[PDB]
Amino acid sequence: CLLQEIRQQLNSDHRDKMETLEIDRGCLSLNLTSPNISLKVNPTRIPKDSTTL
Amino acid sequence: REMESFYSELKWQEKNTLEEIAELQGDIRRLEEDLRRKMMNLKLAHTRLESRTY
Repeated sequence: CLLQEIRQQLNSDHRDKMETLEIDRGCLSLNLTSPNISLKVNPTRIPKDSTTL
Repeated sequence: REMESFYSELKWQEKNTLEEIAELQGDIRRLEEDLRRKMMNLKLAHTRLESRTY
């Protein structure tokens, strides 16, 4: 039972890191002359999460 | 003699002023295009931040 619970938490953490890698690779792939760039509303804000390193 | 000397000098100054006006227009348009390029870099930074906030 304990091993089942630990594997559930590790599955959630793995999903979070895969989605993170994907968004960061998209943000790297953006460059100049790209059709998705625009001026964004409040880009310097800090969201409610605000985890530190 | 005095009148024609002054006339020649005034046309020489006309020539030099016209050349300066032309080259200053060229520098004005180069400055104006670099404004819009810096605006493009600003848009890129804003969308990188709001991309990472998801």
